[PDB]
Amino acid sequence: HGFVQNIVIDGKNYGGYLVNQYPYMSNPPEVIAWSTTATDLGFVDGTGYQTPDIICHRGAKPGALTAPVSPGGTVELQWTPWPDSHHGPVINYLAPCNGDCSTVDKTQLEFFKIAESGLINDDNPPGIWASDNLIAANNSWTVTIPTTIAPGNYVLRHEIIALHSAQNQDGAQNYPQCINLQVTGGGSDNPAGTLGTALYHDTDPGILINIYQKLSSYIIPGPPLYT
Ligand SMILES: *[C@@H]1O[C@H](CO)[C@@H](O)[C@H](O)[C@H]1NC(C)=O
Ligand SMILES: [Cu+2]
Repeated sequence: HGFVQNIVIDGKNYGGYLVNQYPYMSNPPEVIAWSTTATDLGFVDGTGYQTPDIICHRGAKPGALTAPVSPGGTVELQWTPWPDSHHGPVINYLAPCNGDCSTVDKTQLEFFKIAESGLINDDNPPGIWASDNLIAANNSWTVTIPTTIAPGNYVLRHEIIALHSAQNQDGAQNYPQCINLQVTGGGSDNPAGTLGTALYHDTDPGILINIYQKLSSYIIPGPPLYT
């Protein structure tokens, strides 16, 4: 359980969607982060993978603001303290807005995977995962925006999937957090994109899985990494 509290880009903080404050406020502030109704700081499980909730989390609506990123620049997402128990991958996707991200229909967004990190080491099951790298980095994740994609406005869909309950059907916990970016530079790729509702299925091999046993491999869920 947790959420993104802050985003660091080009030497300043863009405050996150503080899901334990702003939903209680009813004239809340404009941010680059999408609003959600996930006030339990919880997740979308496999029962919601083919619902709109999977795209940018429960009840999500676009952020009003968009942050510019330098070419091949970094976006650092800072989480609330991530529990060690919530082992799993950290996955990052972009979807083009083809216009102002604040007015996009989230149900039409077509994501391409720009980064993935999974099972890092399994010397002591359940092992050390991307989520443990995030904890070791004091609960932050650095995303590098590719230089090879067409610049424009994009949604960054940044996600932890916790697998501590994933041996049961619909036990995997997805924590997607979306922010609006203005990608800059000289690139031209328009990568093949996947609808939010086709990212994950509740029987995927990296989703329905017992992490407590020795694992020989881990198949990071979602569509193929773009390079
Ligand atoms: C996180 O930062 C705090 C001090 O701000 C430190 O006490 C903690 O040990 C840090 N680093 C890691 C790897 O957890
Ligand atoms: Cu939790």
